[PDB]
Amino acid sequence: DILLTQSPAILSVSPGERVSFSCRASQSIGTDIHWYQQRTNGSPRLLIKYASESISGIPSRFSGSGSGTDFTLSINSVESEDIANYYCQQSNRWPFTFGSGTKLEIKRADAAPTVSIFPPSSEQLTSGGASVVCFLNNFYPKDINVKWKIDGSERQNGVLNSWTDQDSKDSTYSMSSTLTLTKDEYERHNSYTCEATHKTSTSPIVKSFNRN
Amino acid sequence: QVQLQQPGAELVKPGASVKLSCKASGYTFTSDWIHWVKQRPGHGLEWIGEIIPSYGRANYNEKIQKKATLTADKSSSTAFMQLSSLTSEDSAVYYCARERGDGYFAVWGAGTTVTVSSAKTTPPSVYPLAPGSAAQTNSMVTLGCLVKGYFPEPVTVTWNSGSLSSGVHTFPAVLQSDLYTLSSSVTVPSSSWPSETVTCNVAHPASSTKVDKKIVPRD
Amino acid sequence: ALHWRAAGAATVLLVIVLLAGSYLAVLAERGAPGAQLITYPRALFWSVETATTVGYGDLYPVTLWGRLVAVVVMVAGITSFGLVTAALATWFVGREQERRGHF
Ligand SMILES: CCCCCCCCCO
Ligand SMILES: [K+]
Ligand SMILES: [K+]
Ligand SMILES: [K+]
Ligand SMILES: [K+]
Ligand SMILES: [K+]
Repeated sequence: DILLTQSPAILSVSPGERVSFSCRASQSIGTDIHWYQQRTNGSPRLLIKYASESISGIPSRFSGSGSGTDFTLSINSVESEDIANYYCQQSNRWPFTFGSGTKLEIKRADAAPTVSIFPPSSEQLTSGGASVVCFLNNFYPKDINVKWKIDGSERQNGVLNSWTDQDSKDSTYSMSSTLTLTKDEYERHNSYTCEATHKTSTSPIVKSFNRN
Repeated sequence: QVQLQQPGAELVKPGASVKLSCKASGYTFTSDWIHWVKQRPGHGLEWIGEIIPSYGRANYNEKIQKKATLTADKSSSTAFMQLSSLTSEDSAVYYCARERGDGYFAVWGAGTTVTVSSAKTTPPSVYPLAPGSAAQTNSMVTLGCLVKGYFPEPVTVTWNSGSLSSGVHTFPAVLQSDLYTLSSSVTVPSSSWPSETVTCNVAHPASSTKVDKKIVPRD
Repeated sequence: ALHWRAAGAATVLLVIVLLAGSYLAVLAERGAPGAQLITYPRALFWSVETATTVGYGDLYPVTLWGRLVAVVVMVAGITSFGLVTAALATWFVGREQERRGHF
């Protein structure tokens, strides 16, 4: 069949800069290429049909070009809502095939993480369990480290992390560290602290709560 | 007015089967083709097969193994895909798309998250995440919502039924002991709380459940 | 008028063949790897250049039923053109023996 190669896999670009994705076919397919957009946890969305023709509802920001075996999707002045996965699809020959895909990431200004620590709720404590949640929201770049300390002593067992993709509202990243413990283990300790070391601060930003 | 409506999620035992659906509203021409696209987590789009409901003929992807069987019901405007003999390799998100017979996929469905595992269905547990009573507030106060112990994916979370759309982070779930754990954060002005009411809406389609939780400040 | 019945029916038949042939071609070509006659808009133009026997070669079926549909489109366009041409000739002949004084 017809294989569609998309380059590059990941595309970094500064805000307000014209960007260009590349879709290339194994053989000549004229102009029967179509572009789709897929955001985080979303369904694909048609942006461009037949190489260059536009779609109602899609901004004039998006434009396509190319013919034969080389196709290009361009974005004049990339903004935060453009952060998604872009796919190309051919309809020249049976069967229809898709491209491997290209992820778009925006190189914005560095942002410090907003740390937030949350004590275990009463609805959870009344079931023999407790989870201290530590949120790290809206930081750039994505590289960040988390550190837990119980009564000064560093704790590692029972910590699960979860990173998001580049948020398409402000081109930032987020992280959630969750220390899960039993009710008995949570009672025989006092101070729980959550530390965060980031590129924008030589000093680790911390947050602490006291169950008293 | 979702043109293509699909169920939220489906849980299938290894080796069993399931019948996915795709109810179609909007204009239904005799030249319509219904396509099914498979997408694995962290992977791209894969074409499974197509079907024309007005005639009932279906084509499939020869490069892969035939796990699907496409049918349609013109009286109810609903296409069906029969995924049989499922393994862990068949766990993905299956979309349905409508093509006007002109090559491109004009409208997509929301996708159905099919999970193939031996584990059982467990409803989620929603816990409030209010900041400590000795914590400082700027011009913004971040509130949270804890969703743990559910199976399988996914879960949908909204704040104030969607009115609090901006400033929401829903972190990807973590799997542990055949159970998922998810946290969601919302950023509201410090004057907007606890003055205005803030509630997280957690819906688990696999267990057909949906609950709310008012974020009340800690006593 | 028998010659206008045959020409009038053939042209109606041709329009039915052109539309159904465009539809049936796509239905028969999809599922065959390499086929390019797989979308209705360009299949509609293919049926015209087939019935008129132009046949650029930009579009053509590769399957059995796609080729069977092509044969029907070929024959329909040719016979319709043969009947209309015949109907015109008799119309002119009858018109020519009139104007003189023959009825
Ligand atoms: C008249 C159109 C019928 C097309 C059926 C094609 C079936 C091909 C099976 O390999
Ligand atoms: K000719
Ligand atoms: K020719
Ligand atoms: K030719
Ligand atoms: K040629
Ligand atoms: K040629």
